[PDB]
Amino acid sequence: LHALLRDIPAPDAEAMARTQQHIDGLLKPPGSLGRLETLAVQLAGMPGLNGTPQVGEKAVLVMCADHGVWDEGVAVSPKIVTAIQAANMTRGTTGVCVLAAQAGAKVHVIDVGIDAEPIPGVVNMRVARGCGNIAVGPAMSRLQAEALLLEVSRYTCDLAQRGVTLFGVGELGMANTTPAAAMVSVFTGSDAKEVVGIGANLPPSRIDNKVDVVRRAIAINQPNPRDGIDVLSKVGGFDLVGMTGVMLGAARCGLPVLLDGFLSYSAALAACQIAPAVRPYLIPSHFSAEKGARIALAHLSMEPYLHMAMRLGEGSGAALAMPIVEAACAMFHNMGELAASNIVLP
Amino acid sequence: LHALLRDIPAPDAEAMARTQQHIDGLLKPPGSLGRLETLAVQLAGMPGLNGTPQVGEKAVLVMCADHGVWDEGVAVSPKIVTAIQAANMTRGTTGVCVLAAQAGAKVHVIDVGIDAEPIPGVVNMRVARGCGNIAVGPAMSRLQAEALLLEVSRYTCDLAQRGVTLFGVGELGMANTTPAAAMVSVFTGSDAKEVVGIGANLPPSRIDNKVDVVRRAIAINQPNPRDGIDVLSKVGGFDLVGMTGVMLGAARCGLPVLLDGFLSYSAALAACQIAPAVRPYLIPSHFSAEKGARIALAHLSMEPYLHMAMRLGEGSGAALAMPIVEAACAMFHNMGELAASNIVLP
Repeated sequence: LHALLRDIPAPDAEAMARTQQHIDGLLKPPGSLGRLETLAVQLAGMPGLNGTPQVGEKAVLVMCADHGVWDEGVAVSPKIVTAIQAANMTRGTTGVCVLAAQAGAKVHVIDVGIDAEPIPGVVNMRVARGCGNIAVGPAMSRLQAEALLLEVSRYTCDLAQRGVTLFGVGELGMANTTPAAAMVSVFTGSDAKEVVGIGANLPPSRIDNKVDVVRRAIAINQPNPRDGIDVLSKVGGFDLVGMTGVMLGAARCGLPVLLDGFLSYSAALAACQIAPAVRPYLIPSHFSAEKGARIALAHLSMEPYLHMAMRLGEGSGAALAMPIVEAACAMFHNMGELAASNIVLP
Repeated sequence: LHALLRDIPAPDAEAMARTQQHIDGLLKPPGSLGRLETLAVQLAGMPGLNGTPQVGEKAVLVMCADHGVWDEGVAVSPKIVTAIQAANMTRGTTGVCVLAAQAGAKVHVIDVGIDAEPIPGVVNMRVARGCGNIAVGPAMSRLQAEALLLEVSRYTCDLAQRGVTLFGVGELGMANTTPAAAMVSVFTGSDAKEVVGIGANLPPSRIDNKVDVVRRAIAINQPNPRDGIDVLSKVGGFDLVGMTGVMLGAARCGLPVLLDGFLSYSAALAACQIAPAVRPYLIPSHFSAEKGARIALAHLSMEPYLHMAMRLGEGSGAALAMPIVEAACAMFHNMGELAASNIVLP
């Protein structure tokens, strides 16, 4: 695992410089395509992309798991929905499934700790039948976190070996907005009141309890903000762990990963804390309608492309942004050049 | 023309209600897909869509024209670029061409007043070889504006007869950000300093002059803000006129139109002023990096989906948003239902 972290490649500045120069010469006023240009330059610097902005196969990895904190009354969704939805993921009827199909991406469903019988068709990496209730103790042991990071990281890289060049990360786990908030609070030093949202339609009355729960989780566990694995194990979840592992894996493989919403931002904070080298590989998708989204994003110094007020999760925002990534490549490769038209701008 | 305006259909509330109910029953927490849901309901109400959110063929109409105000030193792009780029549009090497191809849309290049010889392959609807210099007089006559509105409107509707269900609007005209600013100023009652931007890399020094030019245009012409055709003819341009006509045409045909950037916002203000019935047919794409974008958007009560800092024009933002529209349809039609999974939420 230290190997893994050690071996994360730095972005290729030489390739980025060549990209920039090429973009500047395209049939348009310099810088006129804004973020589309910066995105393209960003991709060019990713080693697994072969020095140019390109997209081969696409995949969306959905990490599924149950949480002990569900028993604290922090979620209105029945616990069994996790298992139900995971199965549905296998039949392509879910939100991320529909959107991925639209983007031509494949969905990979990974069970990292669903509290139910194994589901056929689902990739099995289950740690346990749901994680520990963070309100009264840790979600899991440090070793459990590390092993899962390793396992997912590897799985991720292995996909690269098969032509995947663009990853999307998502989750499925009733009550997961709670551990996500705790993590955010810990990493950004924000008070729980500021980052705790309604999640999946939690009634406004019930909020107070959710906040109390987050505080207790923190008080009781005393997670060390400077130690991302510490935080993940104590106040995170298997799903959060898995998302972080996708991020570490893609980075090691020198490939880009599209974030999703709030849950994904939480995982990204952890990943960046664990390995700053991860950052340049992350690409935001949308601006989640969850309350603590702004803070989390500010800490990541990220500005999403899409404003859709989405809050479904599952990797749906990630899928929706894929076309944007392809757009930047198309632009890079298919537009004509100023010079060829004899167009001279000051 | 009064006929045209008379016959704009109101949205189908019955279809919208049915849409909403269907969306609410999909495999997700109600309202969790946010703007994607509202967009779908919006499309459902459009009469030319046959009571459901759907996308058949897509087209991007690019209105090209030159402006007399160019001589006022308000643009660094050589005047001939309009003619050059219009030709390039025929070869698919431009920004909108590349992005439309990515979205599977077809680009229609329309010459409404380029100051050059006719360009083969370009739809010819030229009013004149460039419009009048708004700094010292009107851009054109009222009759010229009305005829062009009529002509473009018709062309637009005629495309519907051929399977097009989604339009995109764009422009091409060196110096056009000037008349766009004047219009915005007039319609929103904003001071020129507030809505005048750098356009295509205008040097910051040169701004002052641009502002002066906008003011003079207004002082001299005295456009009537309550009369959109008045404004367009006096301080607009052939390209602006044409964009407005696309909007009126799509609305009459009961079909959706995706806006582009600043220039398009200007045209939309005019269209809404001329026929409020047009509004419900408009769909924003992105949030233009032009200075007066926020004001213009506020007046349209529109919040774009895409934050890309784009400012190229040509209908590039419109093309980029097409996939979003398709996403809302996909969601509507392809997701499974809560009931079918026995999922019950409070």
